[PDB]
Amino acid sequence: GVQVSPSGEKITHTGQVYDEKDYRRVRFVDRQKEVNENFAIDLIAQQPVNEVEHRIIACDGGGGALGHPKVYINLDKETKTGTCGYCGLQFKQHHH
Amino acid sequence: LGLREIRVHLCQRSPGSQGVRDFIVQRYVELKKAHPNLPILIRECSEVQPKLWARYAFGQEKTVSLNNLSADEVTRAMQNVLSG
Amino acid sequence: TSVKPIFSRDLNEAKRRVRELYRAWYREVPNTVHLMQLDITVKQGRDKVREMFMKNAHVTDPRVVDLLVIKGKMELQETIKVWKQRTHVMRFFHETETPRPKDFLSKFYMGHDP
Amino acid sequence: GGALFVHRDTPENNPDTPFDFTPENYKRIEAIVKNYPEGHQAAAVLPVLDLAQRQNGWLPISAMNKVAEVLQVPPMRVYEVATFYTMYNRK
Amino acid sequence: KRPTVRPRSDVTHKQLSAFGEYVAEILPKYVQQVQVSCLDELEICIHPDGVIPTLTFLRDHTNAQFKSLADLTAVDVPTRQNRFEIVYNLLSLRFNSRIRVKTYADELTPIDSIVSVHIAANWYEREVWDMFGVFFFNHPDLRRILTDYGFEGHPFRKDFPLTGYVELRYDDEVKRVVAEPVELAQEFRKFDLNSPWEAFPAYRQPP
Amino acid sequence: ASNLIEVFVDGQSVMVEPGTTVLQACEKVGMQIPRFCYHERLSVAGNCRMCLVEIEKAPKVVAACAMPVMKGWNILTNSEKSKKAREGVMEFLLANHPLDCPICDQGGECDLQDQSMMFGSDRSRFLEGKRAVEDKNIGPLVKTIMTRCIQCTRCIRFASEIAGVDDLGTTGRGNDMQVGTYIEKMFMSELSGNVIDICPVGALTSKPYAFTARPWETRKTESIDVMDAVGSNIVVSTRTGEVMRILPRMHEDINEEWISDKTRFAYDGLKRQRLTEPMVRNEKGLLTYTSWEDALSRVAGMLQNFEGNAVAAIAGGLVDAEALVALKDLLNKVDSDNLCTEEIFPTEGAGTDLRSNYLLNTTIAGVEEADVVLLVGTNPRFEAPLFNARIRKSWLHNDLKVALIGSPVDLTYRYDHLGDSPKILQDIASGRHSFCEVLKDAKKPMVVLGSSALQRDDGAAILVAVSNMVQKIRVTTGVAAEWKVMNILHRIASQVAALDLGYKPGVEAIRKNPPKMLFLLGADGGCITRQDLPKDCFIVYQGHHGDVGAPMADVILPGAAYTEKSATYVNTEGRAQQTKVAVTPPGLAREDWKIIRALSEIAGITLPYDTLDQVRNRLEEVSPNLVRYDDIEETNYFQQASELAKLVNQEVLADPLVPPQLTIKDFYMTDSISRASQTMAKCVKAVTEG
Amino acid sequence: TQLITVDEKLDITTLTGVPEEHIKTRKVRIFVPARNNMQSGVNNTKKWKMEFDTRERWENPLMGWASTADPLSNMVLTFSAKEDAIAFAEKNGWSYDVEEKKVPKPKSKSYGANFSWNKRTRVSTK
Amino acid sequence: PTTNPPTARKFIWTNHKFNVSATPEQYVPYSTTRKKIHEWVPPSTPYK
Ligand code: SF4
Ligand code: SF4
Ligand code: FES
Ligand SMILES: [Zn+2]
Repeated sequence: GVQVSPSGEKITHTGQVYDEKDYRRVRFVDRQKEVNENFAIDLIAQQPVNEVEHRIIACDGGGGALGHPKVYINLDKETKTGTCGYCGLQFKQHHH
Repeated sequence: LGLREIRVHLCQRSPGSQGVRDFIVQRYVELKKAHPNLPILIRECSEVQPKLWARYAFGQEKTVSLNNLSADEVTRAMQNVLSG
Repeated sequence: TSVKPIFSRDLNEAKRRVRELYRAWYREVPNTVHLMQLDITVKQGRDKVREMFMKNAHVTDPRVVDLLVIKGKMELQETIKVWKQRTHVMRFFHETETPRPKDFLSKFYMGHDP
Repeated sequence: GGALFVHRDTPENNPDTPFDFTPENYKRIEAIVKNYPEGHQAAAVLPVLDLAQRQNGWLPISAMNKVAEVLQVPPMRVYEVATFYTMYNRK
Repeated sequence: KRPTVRPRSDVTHKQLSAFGEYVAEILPKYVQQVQVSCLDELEICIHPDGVIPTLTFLRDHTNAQFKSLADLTAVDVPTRQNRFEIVYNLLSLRFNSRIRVKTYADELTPIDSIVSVHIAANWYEREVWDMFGVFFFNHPDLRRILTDYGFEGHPFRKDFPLTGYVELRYDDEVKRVVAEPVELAQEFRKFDLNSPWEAFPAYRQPP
Repeated sequence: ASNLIEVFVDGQSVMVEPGTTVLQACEKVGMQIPRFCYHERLSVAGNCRMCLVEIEKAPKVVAACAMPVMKGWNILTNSEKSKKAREGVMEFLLANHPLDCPICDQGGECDLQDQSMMFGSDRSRFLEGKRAVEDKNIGPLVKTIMTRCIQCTRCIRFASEIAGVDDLGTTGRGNDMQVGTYIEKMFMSELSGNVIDICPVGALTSKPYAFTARPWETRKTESIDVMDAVGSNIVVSTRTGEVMRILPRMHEDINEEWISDKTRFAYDGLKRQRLTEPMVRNEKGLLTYTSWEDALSRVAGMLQNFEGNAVAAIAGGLVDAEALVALKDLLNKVDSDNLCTEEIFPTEGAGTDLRSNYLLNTTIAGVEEADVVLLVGTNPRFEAPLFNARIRKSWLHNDLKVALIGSPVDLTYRYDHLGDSPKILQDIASGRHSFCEVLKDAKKPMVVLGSSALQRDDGAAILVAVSNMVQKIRVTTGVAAEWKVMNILHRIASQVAALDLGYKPGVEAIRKNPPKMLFLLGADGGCITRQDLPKDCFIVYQGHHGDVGAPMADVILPGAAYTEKSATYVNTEGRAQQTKVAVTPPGLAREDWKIIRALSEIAGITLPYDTLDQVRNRLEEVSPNLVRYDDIEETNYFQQASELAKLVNQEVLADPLVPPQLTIKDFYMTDSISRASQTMAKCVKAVTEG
Repeated sequence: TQLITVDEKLDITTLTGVPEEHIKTRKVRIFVPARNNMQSGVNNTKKWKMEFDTRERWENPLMGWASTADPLSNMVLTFSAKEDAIAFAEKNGWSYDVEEKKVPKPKSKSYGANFSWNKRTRVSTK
Repeated sequence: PTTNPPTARKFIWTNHKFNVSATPEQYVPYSTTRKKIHEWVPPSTPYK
């Protein structure tokens, strides 16, 4: 989420914020600091694991030519979950 | 005087520096026995005119060429340096 | 050691040309401080002419000298005619360029530049 | 798949799993090794490994490690063999 | 027949090669290394002492009526001792054919002008002078054409930085536009893009 | 005539030695044949089958990586059959390759991409489903993504033949062949990061450099390494004034294509615990930030009020010859000659008067000519790996026989362990040790001693005993008078330059006559300490990190690092090698010799040189071996040094001389740049855990 | 227009508009770029390069981009030989430190060595 | 959009804003990066 610093400046999803002693905060005087309140990491964490009955699943994202290149994910390690490299969707072998 | 270092420059394969190599092999041993705590540096290089740098106190250096000498001229120059 | 000459077969004729050019500039400076309404005197202009001339005093090849004279005549044309404004003329004086010192130690205090 | 070609430790299949050759298996191993030149004794890997399989019925990681220790071979040179040949039962 | 490759006709190659032999044996005193390309284009390289004779012959001669000077360029190749490769692209309306004549120059090795032949070359030679530093002879008015009125340097030389050495701004103190040494907020990013694998074995340079 | 044979490459003829391969000949005429499995330093393997060419009047195609060249063979590199073979192999390689290029750190520098664009087709007729492989986890340095392995076996052959681990292989067969280990096992050797360099397809990548850049962005600066004293050649990739990684260079004499993990992964320390501003003590005795003028004025005052034998300097290991010579000139102009190092070399005897006594006279490439090698008090593995790698290469190809007087270690190769105590030296010399038989029947032996052995009190005794042994060796075997048997291996970069400059090695003179104004240049090892020096001793510390010497300082002059300056560093052989500037120092940090010249000018002193060429002319004056870059100067005065050193009445202590780096957990953190690296800490935490 | 006796070393500084700074205080580097070990291609190790000394790069406070006061920060020239580059440098008035070309040494290679009766070339990884 | 409406997505805004130049609630640019190089933290104790 958008947490603030001891100076009140908001910490972006990059972990960036100016130190209290930094002079570069005048640019935000009588103005605002533009941040994106929808952190993609928390969002993609809020999504569930898509189970599958096949040991090797593909992921194009969604929409076909509107998603990402089709990659194939192995799901042998039953403790871990396979994560697409383009999107962050997780997949798990249903029958292990 | 205030002598601190003697550093000898010469070549490994060249005539001009032939006097310094003979001098070394024959007398550097005895001379470094006589003066044990005095640096006597030999930094032989390639295609370098041979020289003898004697640097005295308060960073003041001398230089006397040794191109195309014998070992005896070298000995005399070195002892002249030592004595002063 | 054998090459083709541009104009001068020796440095003396190139020096003759250089002197002609110096005369032209020395005679022109007043007319262009009058016309361009420059806020400098006539002595500053001629000192600047002499300085820009000495800037290339070290040359010994007559071809470099001939090309420098050609460039100087080009500039003198651009100036005799008012093709260039007071801006380009006062560019020579560098009234705003903070003068970097030649003291090793100041160059050391400000920056890593040698 | 079923033939994974990887090994993730478990209580049944770990290095501490209790494998060891019998005093008869050791003499059979000595003979086998003797069937090859003196400098080349890393060629008994296959027969010694199938022997261990016969004694134990199957092949746990400790079995391969002990085969290596006996023949003084790297255990990966035995993992490769076991995975490559199908007669070797790793479950 | 193949739809992606480009249809190639040898007839133009032959025509241009024959005309190149013509030019070479009619101007031996100047001609060097005539050559024709896979794409049908004739290139006649010469000694700069031959500029005016060659161009006048190609303009006035009957079997060669190249009387329109399309372009006039230069090419900096710092490797060779004579860097600048001056190029004369020409056109014959009578034969619907083109041709290219090339010379070589240096910082201190000027050549002759052809305004006596093609008046179109006044500004092109002024451009060559302003951009590369090549000086021409017997030019009516040889000055700068494209650069600023007090510009030092010849920017198309490979040794000249893309961004130059100075930079302009307005100073209220003097109330004028002044020139200060360059200083950028974002430095141009040099991308090394050449693939390390030979791409065209027909142009391989033997060691 | 000398067994050469004539062969053609598209008509062009070339004469090649027998055993030469088609690939080497096509190279000898400037043609580079495609490759995915041949690497020029690894056993041949005809796996990728991408090297396929046709031979004139021959039906099928041969593997140019493995087929030796026969007389009169004409090799058609650009014929239809060769092209179609390449296209087929590319179809096959890319059939199961994942669409990962835009998340693959190898993008832009992938051999698969370039070879597909230059030798393969532009289409895919694969209408099936690819495969996938569960990624391994072999440590914190190498990231494994094995859907991208093209099973070239380079990693395996490198681990086995060059590193000596033999823990990587191929599990399974067929299309489901899984390169890697069969069990979870960290592949943490000291030559592990090179598997990244030889994996062409991004399966193996640097975890630090992960995602941080792309090759076209980087600007490549050719420099050298300083963590060791080998002088490994490296390329420093930068991206908008920031070091992105360290990548090796090629030098067949030193570091053919390899570098240690400490060298390529400890660049993360240059981004941490850095001195960016001159500091000085306040009235309370705390370190505060101030200017250059103020600190240099303080130091110049203190220097003005002191003279010889009360001033002293100390170098640390990451120092450059320019700073050393400048500080020496300064101290000399204030009459001091107590210039010392932190590393202990014995001056007993000839000392630094002769380079033969503190160099690797049998240069690194000399291990390839040798027949016997004897290691004394060294673990060259953790102390100078590339040297150990060369010894292993010889042990492999030239059947080299190694021996070691020291504590038993692995070395990645097998060796004859004689003993531990240094009394084995007298027994090897006087002719009573078993090894004497080998030694007598040998033709080209070379002994190599470790500075580590010279740190203990008996360094001079070990040295004189080794001299005796070497002399008797030369006498018995019958060496050719151009073969150098006695060598010394250093683990500290600046040492050889300091000794060539006249520095008196070791800090003994300081302890003897302690100073009142100590200079502390790069020294962060902790040899001296205020408990050993007068009270109120003015200490000024130069450097680039704040590890050890800065906390104990009264002034701090922030210097530059090796990626931040141009500098001459000399290696164990005497090969002067120059660093180049990839980045500028941070904040108000500066070149060291620059700092010292400004210090002098502020004082009444003034050194003559205002530039770097002048400093290097001074170097030429003092020692002209420091300017002959990339060159090694022969030195042939060992006989005299031995005659001289046969006259010291010291004996060894019989204590078993053991090296300080006994395992790899004692290898990743040895200097400040390494101790300030989070990556080397990750490495230690991986190795100690398991 | 016959020939002329110059008899001196070439000097082009005065015709290039290059400031005294970037002629006196510049050290050129002449070298053959080293092969990138991430790749086995050897086609960029053929032509000689000319590269200038690196100078400061400071973050821009506004965005955080890299700034310079060095026009020649990205100057790269390509030559076919070493003498050509040295001549260009001398001509333009620069100081240069040359670096010889590094060619790999020819290497004996045999696929049988991997299979030996008595040597250590015998590999265990086929 | 009253007949063919857009697709619903969480992250999409529910209140459109106009051009907010020369106001507060405008855009000011800044570095989204953290510090690259870290300085040495001097100790709080003196050498005595
Ligand atoms: S992991 Fe890389 S180096 Fe190893 S076999 Fe696969 S492609 Fe080759
Ligand atoms: S290894 Fe090469 S081809 Fe494969 S994903 Fe990476 S960049 Fe693309
Ligand atoms: S290069 Fe020959 S099979 Fe790989
Ligand atoms: Zn996806």
